[PDB]
Amino acid sequence: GKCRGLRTARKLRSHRRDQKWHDKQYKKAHLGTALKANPFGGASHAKGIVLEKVGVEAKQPNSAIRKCVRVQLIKNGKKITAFVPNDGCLNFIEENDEVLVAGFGRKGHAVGDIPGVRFKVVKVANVSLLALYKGKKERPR
Amino acid sequence: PVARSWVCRKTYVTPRRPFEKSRLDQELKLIGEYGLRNKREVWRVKFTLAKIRKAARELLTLDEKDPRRLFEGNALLRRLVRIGVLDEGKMKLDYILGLKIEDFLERRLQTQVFKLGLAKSIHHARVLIRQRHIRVRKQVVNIPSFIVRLDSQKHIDFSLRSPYGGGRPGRVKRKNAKK
Amino acid sequence: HGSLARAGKVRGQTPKVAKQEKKKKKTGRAKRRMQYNRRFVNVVPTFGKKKGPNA
Amino acid sequence: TVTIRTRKFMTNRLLQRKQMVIDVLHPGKATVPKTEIREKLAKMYKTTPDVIFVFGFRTHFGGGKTTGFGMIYDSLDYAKKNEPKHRLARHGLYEKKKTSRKQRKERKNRMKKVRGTAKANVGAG
RNA sequence: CGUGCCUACCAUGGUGACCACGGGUGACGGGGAAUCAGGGUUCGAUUCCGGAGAGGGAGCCUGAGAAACGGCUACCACAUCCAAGGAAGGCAGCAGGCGCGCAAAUUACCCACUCCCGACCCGGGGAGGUAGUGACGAAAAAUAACAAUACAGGACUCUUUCGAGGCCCUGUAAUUGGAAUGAGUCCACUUUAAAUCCUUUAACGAGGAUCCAUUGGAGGGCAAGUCUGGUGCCAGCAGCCGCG
Ligand SMILES: [Mg+2]
Ligand SMILES: [Mg+2]
Ligand SMILES: [Mg+2]
Ligand SMILES: [Mg+2]
Ligand SMILES: [Mg+2]
Ligand SMILES: [Mg+2]
Ligand SMILES: [Mg+2]
Ligand SMILES: [Mg+2]
Ligand SMILES: [Mg+2]
Ligand SMILES: [Mg+2]
Ligand SMILES: [Mg+2]
Ligand SMILES: [Mg+2]
Repeated sequence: GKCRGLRTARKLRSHRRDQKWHDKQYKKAHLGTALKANPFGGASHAKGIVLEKVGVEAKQPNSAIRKCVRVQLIKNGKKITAFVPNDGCLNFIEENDEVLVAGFGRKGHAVGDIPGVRFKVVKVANVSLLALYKGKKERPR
Repeated sequence: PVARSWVCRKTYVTPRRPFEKSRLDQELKLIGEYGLRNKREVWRVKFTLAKIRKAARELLTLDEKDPRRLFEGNALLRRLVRIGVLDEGKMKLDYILGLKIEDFLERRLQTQVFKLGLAKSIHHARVLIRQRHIRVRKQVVNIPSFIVRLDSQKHIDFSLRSPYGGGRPGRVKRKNAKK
Repeated sequence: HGSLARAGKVRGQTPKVAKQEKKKKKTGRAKRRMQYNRRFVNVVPTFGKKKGPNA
Repeated sequence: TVTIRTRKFMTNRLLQRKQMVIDVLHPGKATVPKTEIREKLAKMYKTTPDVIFVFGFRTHFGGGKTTGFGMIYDSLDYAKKNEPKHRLARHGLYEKKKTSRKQRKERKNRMKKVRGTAKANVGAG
């Protein structure tokens, strides 16, 4: 079914170069919509300042009220629904604080419990959330 | 701009599967048998043995009368004899591939100390080779990861030291306590 | 939602326990010595049908 | 106590000098300083001690040999001429007396701004 | 200097489905780097070669070599001192400052080494070298160890041994040493243009108040608890299945 002659390498590179676009990973890696569509400008982390604190509902088999921080960016200016990771930290994240955000496990999908949140809170005003969830490095007053 | 040095070798192999029960048991009994600190210095010996195996298979790929094969094979046999893994008997290139991991660990410093005395419990021989008490030759040896070459293999002395060399490094504390 | 301020409930209602004085932990070469001597010298009387590494 | 020997030896009769590599053996105390090795090498060469220079000293990690480079000369005028001023500074034959930063560059600037009699007035004083 | 590089005339030509022409590149081109059957895939701004540029872009003197910018002239956008008539500027150099961003070093010393410029053995060089921050990353590696006495939890040689232990792992907050050596406290060396750091040596320098090893996990993948007490689809955990 293939083409296997000694002068067919142009036909091969043309056919594979056409069929290589049908993979999701190649087109999301080499098409500009993964720069001009997502936030971060194609980055891993970005600062942001809190707009509001919204509780979202979880999925159907898991009944939980997840806590989320609507983040106004500094670089791009988009509105990002983040996620407060740990048990407390809602009392530690106040209104209009500098918040560093990241991903969960994948840029494309989200966590199977939270419906529409791709992003996760890392820092609270240049002091990280792991210290605030532990006992050291309390916030400035 | 600057021109000093830019080179980087990683004598360090992390295996693909991180958690294998039989392999972790083998590595733990290997460390407990040959007196080591962590598994990165097991992986050093694994990487050196694997590099020797890759070079040996690259030599065995070529034809028998090839000059590069003859030169590099004779040099590799000479280097393995000067290390002390092989003998002066079988000089076959597949006899290089017929080697295990424990041969270089036997040809380390403190295992040759265990074979030729003054070791006294390898876990104490770690301290005996960290502190200046076991000295292969006039150039002082301090580092545990040291390959004992077969050319001398016996010059294990120590001079100007605590048990035989002399001096009062810390027995002056006990003598001032008794005085 | 109205119940948004249910935060830190478990860490506010969980009773604290004082961490008691634990001895120092031997590390590195000593830790590998005790890991070898925990499961490679005096375990083979207990036969390998049943396993008891933690209980 | 100590033992001073040579390893490599060269002779440059163009400059009337003899170069050598010096190993000093130590089964005992610490690294012997600049003065005593120079005095013992002057005694072994059987001339005046104010002519032999030496530089560099290593240590082979506990006793052993210490390695350096020794310059044995025969003429003190050739010693003052051929040796650089930084190796005259070990005995204090050359002194600069102003080892300060930006003095040369600020004199260049004050001679770059004004020109002539005012330049000779400000830049020299 | 050969050239449609330019000019006058004449002919209508030249390229292309073997991708011409036009667009985008978060495209400087390579030697190379990462990735371990082989074939491949992705980067390469970056120390070496070559090219381009000195906010954009045009013109030019000198000079063999420049359309140079730590050279000049004019325009646009900035921007300094004015006593308001005029002057003076280009850190994508070395430090450093502002902004930007998740993101990156000190207004240090020296021409001592390497070479480079100049009339010259003699001057100079933020080119460079040394030092400071530095867990980008790489190499070696103690972290409390070890050989001793004894209660033995007792596996093992073998004799009714309810043990003779010249083999033994281990809890020993039980004792004794090399009182080791290492980190730090620091004389004198040494290195160095002057120092610092590597190493050497003099005196100090451990017995759980030690001189303190953390980072994640313990349902399967994936190593490890059907331990205890609260929380009771709430908090939450979990990258996937799932638990509450
Ligand atoms: Mg996912
Ligand atoms: Mg570009
Ligand atoms: Mg590879
Ligand atoms: Mg390949
Ligand atoms: Mg060209
Ligand atoms: Mg240019
Ligand atoms: Mg220039
Ligand atoms: Mg400039
Ligand atoms: Mg600029
Ligand atoms: Mg956890
Ligand atoms: Mg398991
Ligand atoms: Mg996780």
